[PDB]
Amino acid sequence: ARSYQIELAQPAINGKNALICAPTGSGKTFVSILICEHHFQNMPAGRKAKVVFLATKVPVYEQQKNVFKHHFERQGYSVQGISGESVEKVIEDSDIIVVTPQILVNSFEDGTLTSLSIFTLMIFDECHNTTGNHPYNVLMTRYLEQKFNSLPQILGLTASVGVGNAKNIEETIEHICSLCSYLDIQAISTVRENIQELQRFMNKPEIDVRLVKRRIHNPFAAIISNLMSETEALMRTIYSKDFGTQNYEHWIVVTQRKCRLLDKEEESRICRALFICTEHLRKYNDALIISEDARIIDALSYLTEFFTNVKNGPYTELEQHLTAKFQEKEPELIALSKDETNENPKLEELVCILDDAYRYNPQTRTLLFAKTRALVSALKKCMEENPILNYIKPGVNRLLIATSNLVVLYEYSGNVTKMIQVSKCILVTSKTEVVENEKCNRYKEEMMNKAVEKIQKWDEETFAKKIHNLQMKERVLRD
Repeated sequence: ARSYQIELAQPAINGKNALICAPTGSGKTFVSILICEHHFQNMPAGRKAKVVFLATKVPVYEQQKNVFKHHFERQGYSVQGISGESVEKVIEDSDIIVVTPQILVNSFEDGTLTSLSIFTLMIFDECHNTTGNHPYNVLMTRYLEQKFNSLPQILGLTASVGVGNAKNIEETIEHICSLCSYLDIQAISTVRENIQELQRFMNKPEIDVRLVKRRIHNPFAAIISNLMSETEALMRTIYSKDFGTQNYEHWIVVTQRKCRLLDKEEESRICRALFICTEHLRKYNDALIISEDARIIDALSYLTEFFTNVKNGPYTELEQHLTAKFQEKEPELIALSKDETNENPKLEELVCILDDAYRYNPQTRTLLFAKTRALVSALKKCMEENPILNYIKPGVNRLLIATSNLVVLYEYSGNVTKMIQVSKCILVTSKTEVVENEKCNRYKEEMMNKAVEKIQKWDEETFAKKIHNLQMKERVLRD
């Protein structure tokens, strides 16, 4: 048991309702089992302890059931794990119950159970969800009912308390205290006397955000985008708008399900027809994505290959047409391939990063994350045709191009800290939107920590009152 782990569990060990706030993968659950065994050890009276470990998601719930089983059954404790797949008995028999909250919620509104005195200690995983119509809030709302009128020790575990829609630290404080009021928290526990240790234990990788230039003119987009408009036009004729996006690929998968579905000779023919139209739109969509992030010779290549296969396949009247209508524009597109002037500067900086990355450490094993499968093959081609990366041979081998030693997120539109979990990281982007989100989150983190510090430095009674009063306020608006 690490020092920070033991620091974390102090207040809860000392009987207080505590909210443990510590990064994902610092072993908060272990800090919880630490608290449990000390719970059982120092339990007075003829009263017997009972512990609930609530878990938000059912995949997690099973890992925690097993982890609590594995640790405590060998020490002579009964540990059942109730799930969606009689709560009266299971609670009565067991010393430790790992549960989903909805089911505990059910058995309270169902009538089966109508007291939380049963439990001596309730552990809330991902406790920041205690808000609105999340089942923790209900459970706690009931907890709060039984508080004033006529209680288990509360422990809540979260990687982040968050900052709601706060404007400034002082508005953030109010959020955290509001949250704290919902869980009846008496203490906010974070690592202070062991920040050294905690940091070492999980090297949070520096996230380099490199905003890169995306070329000015992309008529290839326009040509193709119009071919897509026309194909959609056609499609609509047979069956009674921002292209080159994930959104569009979604719609295609959606629409393609509606068309499988659907005079069964009539039905059939509209299906084929629509399947063919969606398939072609998808390939267009793919190519648009390839062009945005790679060379235009890759996007045209991708399509040339496609239509060859269509030319070689069954080659329906509808397919003949659509190939025909593509070739009508092919010259114009073949023109933009050769340019040599109109090449992707997003790619340049990707390679430029890759060059200087392989200079400070030529023994690097780089893991490049493309935006789509079709990009991987296009990027794979590019590395094999580059004068700068003439030294390097990739893989799908000191470089690995994959899709969603060193991690390169080549245009990843989404939460980065998550993707890292699936120490050196670079997020390459052209969207300014993506770049400012990083600075927004880091800043929001900044506020949470300092907010927590400022709160942590209050007197214990001062704190209690803030919470007490806040709880009373809610109570008043729940008559």
